[PDB]
Amino acid sequence: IIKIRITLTSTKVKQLENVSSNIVKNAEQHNLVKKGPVRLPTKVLKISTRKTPNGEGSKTWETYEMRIHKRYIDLEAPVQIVKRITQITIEPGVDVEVVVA
Amino acid sequence: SLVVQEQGSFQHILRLLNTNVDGNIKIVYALTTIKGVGRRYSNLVCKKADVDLHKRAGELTQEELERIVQIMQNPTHYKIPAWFLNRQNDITDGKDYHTLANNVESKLRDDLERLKKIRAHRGIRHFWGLRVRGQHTKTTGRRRA
Amino acid sequence: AVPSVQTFGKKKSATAVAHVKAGKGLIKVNGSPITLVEPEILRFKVYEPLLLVGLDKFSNIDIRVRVTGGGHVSQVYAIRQAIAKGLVAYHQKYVDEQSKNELKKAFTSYDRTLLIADSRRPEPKKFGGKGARSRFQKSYR
Amino acid sequence: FTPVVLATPIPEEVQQAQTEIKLFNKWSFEEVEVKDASLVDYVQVRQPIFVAHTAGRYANKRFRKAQCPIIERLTNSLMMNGRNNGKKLKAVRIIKHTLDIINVLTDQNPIQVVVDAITNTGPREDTTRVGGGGAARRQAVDVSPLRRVNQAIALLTIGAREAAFRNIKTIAETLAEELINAAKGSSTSYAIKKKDELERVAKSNR
Amino acid sequence: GRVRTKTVKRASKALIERYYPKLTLDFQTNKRLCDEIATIQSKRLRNKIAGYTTHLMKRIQKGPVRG
Amino acid sequence: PGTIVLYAERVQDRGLSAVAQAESMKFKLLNGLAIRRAAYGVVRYVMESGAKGCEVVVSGKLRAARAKAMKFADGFLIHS
Amino acid sequence: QHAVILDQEKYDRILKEVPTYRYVSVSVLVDRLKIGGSLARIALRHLEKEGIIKPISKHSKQAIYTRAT
Amino acid sequence: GNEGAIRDKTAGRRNNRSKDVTDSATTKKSNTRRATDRHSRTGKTDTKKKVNQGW
Amino acid sequence: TPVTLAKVIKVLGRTGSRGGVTQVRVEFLEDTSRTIVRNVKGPVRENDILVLMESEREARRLR
Amino acid sequence: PGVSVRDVAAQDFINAYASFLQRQGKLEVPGYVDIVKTSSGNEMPPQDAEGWFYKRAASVARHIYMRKQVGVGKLNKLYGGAKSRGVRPYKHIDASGSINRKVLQALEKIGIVEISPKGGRRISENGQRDLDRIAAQTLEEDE
RNA sequence: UAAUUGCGAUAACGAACGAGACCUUAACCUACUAAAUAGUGGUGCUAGCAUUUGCUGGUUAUCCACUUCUUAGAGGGACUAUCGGUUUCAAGCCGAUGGAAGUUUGAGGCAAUAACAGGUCUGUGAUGCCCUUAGACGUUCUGGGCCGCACGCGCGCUACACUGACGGAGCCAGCGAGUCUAACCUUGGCCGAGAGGUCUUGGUAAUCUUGUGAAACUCCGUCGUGCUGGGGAUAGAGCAUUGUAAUUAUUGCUCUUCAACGAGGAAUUCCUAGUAAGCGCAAGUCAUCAGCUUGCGUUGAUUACGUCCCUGCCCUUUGUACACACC
Ligand SMILES: [Zn+2]
Repeated sequence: IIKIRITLTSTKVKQLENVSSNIVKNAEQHNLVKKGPVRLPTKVLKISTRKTPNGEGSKTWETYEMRIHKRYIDLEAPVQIVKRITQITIEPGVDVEVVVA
Repeated sequence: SLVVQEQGSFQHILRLLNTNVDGNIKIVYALTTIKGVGRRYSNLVCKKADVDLHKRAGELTQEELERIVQIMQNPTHYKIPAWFLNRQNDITDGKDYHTLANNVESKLRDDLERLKKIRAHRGIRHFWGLRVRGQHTKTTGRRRA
Repeated sequence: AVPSVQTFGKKKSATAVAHVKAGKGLIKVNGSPITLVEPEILRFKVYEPLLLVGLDKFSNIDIRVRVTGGGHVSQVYAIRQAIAKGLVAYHQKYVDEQSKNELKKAFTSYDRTLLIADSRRPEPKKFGGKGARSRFQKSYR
Repeated sequence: FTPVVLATPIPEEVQQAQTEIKLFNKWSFEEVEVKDASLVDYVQVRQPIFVAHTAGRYANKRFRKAQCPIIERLTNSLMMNGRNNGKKLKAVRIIKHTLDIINVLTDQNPIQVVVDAITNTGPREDTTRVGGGGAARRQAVDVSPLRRVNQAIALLTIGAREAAFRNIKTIAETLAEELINAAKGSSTSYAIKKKDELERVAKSNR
Repeated sequence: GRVRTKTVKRASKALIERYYPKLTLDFQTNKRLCDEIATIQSKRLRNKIAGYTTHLMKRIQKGPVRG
Repeated sequence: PGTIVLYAERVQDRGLSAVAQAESMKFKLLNGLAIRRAAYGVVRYVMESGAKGCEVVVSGKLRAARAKAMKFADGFLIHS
Repeated sequence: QHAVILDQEKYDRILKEVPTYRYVSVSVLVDRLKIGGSLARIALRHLEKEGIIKPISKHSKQAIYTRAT
Repeated sequence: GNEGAIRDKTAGRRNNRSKDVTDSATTKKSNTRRATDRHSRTGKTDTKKKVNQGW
Repeated sequence: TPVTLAKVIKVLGRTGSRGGVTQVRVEFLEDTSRTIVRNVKGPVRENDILVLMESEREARRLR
Repeated sequence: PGVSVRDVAAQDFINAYASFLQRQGKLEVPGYVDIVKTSSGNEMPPQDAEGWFYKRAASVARHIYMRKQVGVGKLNKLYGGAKSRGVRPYKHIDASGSINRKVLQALEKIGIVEISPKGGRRISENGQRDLDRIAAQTLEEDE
């Protein structure tokens, strides 16, 4: 019966949301405390650069944005139940890291 | 409360170290009007020579004026730090000086002449009269007169 | 016990959280009495809901305000909005509707909106100029 | 007067004065009437104000600036030139000082002297431009009351500025003496000199 | 300014033409009706449809339209 | 070794793939088909395979020194 | 150029032009009699220490004073 | 080099200011190849069958 | 001096080559039926009181 | 009926506590109190030479009371100013770390501040006690 | 109408692209879900003053409860809403009231037919052809230059001061960024006027730097209209950091030197509300160097809700011997 932390992050919002729904779902048929997920502020990777490949024309700029979304859920679970969750729940793009402490 | 009731010994423009010192301005800025010496060293000289900071140049008469002048000619003996003077580790002696009213121009021209005689690029630039610090003369420096 | 309520006030970036409870009747900002806020000219501006309402309505409440963000004018406006909202929320939840409605009448009669945040927000800056609408000077020659 | 003393002090001076009447700092916003017609509904003195610092939206629609009370307009016209484009807390301090100098120069109400100054320096007949092939002739034209009030305030503050750029006299003293002369037009105020040259050139060009 | 476009005008005229008895004179009810009897894909567009529908219904109950 | 594994797929709806169309026209132009010929081949192939709009903008110099760009459009294309 | 040191003729003047006008300030003193500012401020401090003038308000930029009654 | 540079009587800001200024400093431009750009400069006229046999 | 207090009824239109001189319909607060056109420099609504020193100009479009 | 430094005004308290610390005087100021400019962002040394360090001491004491734990870097950031870099625009440069650390350790050898865990210095029981007593005498200074 | 935006008139009737719609963001939510990586209240222990119960604190897990304030998933909310007036009585516009919001709700992203002999061969192992290809026009090492100065032009920064400068005191943001098979952001302590240096500490980051305790700003003092304590340009000496290397000052700090400018001619730029303007901060290139640019926040106004007078662009009607299209 080990108390672990499970942090997920991605750039794809709805894929991340259904991953989190799957995690809270399976925790809730096998209840541990309740542990609803907590929402970090979204990190906006801004990259600003020139439109023009050369240095001619009207000086116009661009701002590309990456959005990083990150959530965490705590689980207090045996070993086989931890392994079943962290190996069954898997989707592309969403990087999930599981830590013991 | 600092009204001064003195009548006769207030004096007009006075003399200290080959300079016309204004007699109706504050003592720190009259020392600033003395050449070779600026505001912060003037204030330190007044505070340290125990001269009354609050008032102009009419009193702060002779005996503190010679205390003032001796503290300028030999700052180093009385706990003025070495970094507070204008010239240190000088040229051929290494002991720390402060140049005053005429010695400042005499000795700035002297070390300019020193580097001119060592035939430095700084010397050639000063001889030509162009900008001796690294500066762009392409666009500025017009109308030297 | 402790019949308390929590309200807020929002200027451009200042948030002021005001805790209003039923006690002896004191009024305080950031652990200090409000007669000690330092713009020293907007002392009347923090006095505004006090002197609109009346001291007897303030004579039985303790309001404590915690203050974050924004410049000093943003602080004083967030305080004023937060304590006016605290008065109207306490009077809504504990006392009579004519009392709160007459106070709303006074507030909207004198109002610099007094209870609702200014929707004015700083628009983002565009390229080609150092301001939101101003652009760099051109020469043509 | 029924003061209520709390743990926090809330001093009795502001207690009594601003519980009894919504003043200025300490100045009555009643008993003030616009001495002349043609300027009512625009010079807003019917609603009292404690301090001219208000976050009021005035430039959205047509004439919410005409709805705005006049003392804030005096501050926001004192706000000009690039040295102090921004410092209206300080401008409010200046305006309070001007009102005090008004009180010491004359016992009457400082908002009333402001009203009298605007009334006596609103320019009654301006002159507009016409194409007019040749010398580009101009033609006289009367002025809407809000433009009257606006140009009046502009003349007040520009006269104070030009008379107090490089002088020992402060902005508060200069604006106060300009306000006194504009209340009693004595052919000394910059605002009424500008008004008089406007009427003279318009009467000549009509 | 606030000129309504061909999309909202065309949809509002078709809806008012074929659904006159069920429509009401209020915006809230009418926009719920538009939600149910139209498979519209945009929320702000839905509100615009309902607003022009309500205005045209006001004009219908006041008098005849030439449209 | 063993931490990455490749896999393959036929691409369902192979007709409505823009990179596939560009690759096919690279192939036909390398074969030496006429520009007009082959480009109409792709536009009609896309429209028959079942898209809602298609366009090709072959652009460059072909036989003259001057370079033009003739646009073969068929179907319905949003642009904003 | 002005006079910044009270030579007692400016002193017994300012003692007899306290009642001549109403509005006392630094610039008012400077224009009414030629005193170089700082001495006028010292005179204001002396006169508020013992007031034949009363304060309407004090400010580090400007001080507004009226006669005693 | 060094001694010649310091002993050259020609060099100096004062001598440069003594000399006058030419008009090429205040001339503006010669934009001939932007004034005439529609007209072909290669001279290679594009011909009908090249266009047809190509595009 | 014959100062005249006027009262606008309707606005006629924004004449002026640059487009600032508004034409309005002034009554003169003494006779309901005595009215005339006026050219005004500033911005104008209904129900405001203007002032005239010459009430006999009767002007028209400015070029 | 309840006294705190929050309940007393800033300027009058800071002046009264400066005068109080002048009247005791056990501060052991460093020797270079007249040379310094209190920051590299200044150009003139302080005017009131006889009490500028003690006004600084009163200021630091009030800051330590109002906050949990701050250090010399935070004090330099607070008492820094705008540096006039000539023709270049102004910039925020921190204050004089030497005189800030000297006033911190002067208050420490008085016994007003102490070393707190996780770094920094925090207020002491007797420092807060005498600060509250002076906050009192400033509250009941009314005639 | 912002709009070929829509009414209407009507040999046209229906449509499609562009506009709009759409998306992203800033506004509102006491409504759901939450949260020791965010706060709040209370219960312990403890400090002080008053002790008359209180106020101010601390307290990494002493525990409980909550989500108003922080975050954002699902949603809602505004649609010129209601009324009055005008209009072809329509499209719409003006005002009032309500509401967080009545400027296309503010601001962007993408943006049709097309062209231009517009710019880039110096971004590309994208490139045809040409030139060169070993005394190389390839690559690599050393040094210099790109910064050189009689002068002309363009973008900016500091200023010409008291609506200020100088010294203390008060304290107030937001956008972000930050190190593994290496040397990032640096807290705290200690030395030093300062710049900076040494011991460590924390952070792969809502955890720490950091509440980025920023500047402008407020109060109290000094200065008193003087080329002045405005201004800090030129200029000399020393102390440090970065880097193999600072000389042609890299940059920072200290002292000294104290120029011109007293508001700017002809002209001309930008701008309609959290706007101009003032004021700073972060990121980019970075070992170092920001007077630049991109974003953000603080303080925050005047005047107008029009017109074709000027200047550009569009459409229509006209004229054409032009169609490579007035080059
Ligand atoms: Zn590539």
